[PDB]
Amino acid sequence: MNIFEMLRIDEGLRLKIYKDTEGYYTIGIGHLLTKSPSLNAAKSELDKAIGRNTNGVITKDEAEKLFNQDVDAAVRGILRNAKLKPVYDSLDAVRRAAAINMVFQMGETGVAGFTNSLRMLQQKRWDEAAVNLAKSRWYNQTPNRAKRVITTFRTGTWDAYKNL
Ligand SMILES: Fc1c(F)c(F)c(F)c(F)c1F
Ligand SMILES: [Cl-]
Repeated sequence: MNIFEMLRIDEGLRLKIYKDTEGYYTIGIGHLLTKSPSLNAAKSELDKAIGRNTNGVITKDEAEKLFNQDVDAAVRGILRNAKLKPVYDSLDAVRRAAAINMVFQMGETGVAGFTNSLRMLQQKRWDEAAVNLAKSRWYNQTPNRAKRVITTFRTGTWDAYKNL
């Protein structure tokens, strides 16, 4: 297991424009297109992302290409964020994947309220961190995925992704 296989499980793969858990137009492996309610606006973003006139449908190769870029961009974002870099640097590689997972799903604006969780993770207070992480809109709206990500932070293992 690694961040790519992990996010592939959590995000799935769909080759036509679909709406994510929040109702936003998305494609491929959790590639958010736009928060706009306009499908035409989504299609435009898709064409710009892929570099061709797609009309809402992409190939598996194209989806994986966007996916690699999105994972790369999430990591690069963490490393450029003063509030996230120290915690991320303090973690082992399995828990780093869990961190990248959260940023991929909610962005850096989404993780701004996790200040206390982040402190507990940097302190390696894994059970306490896990309890704090669950006290969130994130956990309530996507409990099954949050539980997997939280178990990864708690244990530093891939146990929550075995069987899947
Ligand atoms: F970068 C992050 C981390 F290193 C974390 F450990 C974490 F919980 C987050 F939500 C992050 F965005
Ligand atoms: Cl479509």
